[PDB]
Amino acid sequence: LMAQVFFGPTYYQRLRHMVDDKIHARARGPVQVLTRQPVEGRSRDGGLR
DNA sequence: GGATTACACCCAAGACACCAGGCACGAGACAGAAA
Repeated sequence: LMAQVFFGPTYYQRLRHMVDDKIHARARGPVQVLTRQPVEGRSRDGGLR
């Protein structure tokens, strides 16, 4: 490489936010009883606002 | 006095008519009583 590279060990930490705990998709599913709109929440297979 | 103060998303945790008191149906036990 034409440019030299800064290089060495550094202390890194893994945070709790992982993509597989955030990915969510919905085509159709449960709806609220009062308004008949998609429910809220990824855990409940909800929709996006 | 009244009304309103960004958007979206995640998760977890604790509460949601309880109750008590007066009225009914059925039953059964221990004591009455003739023999």
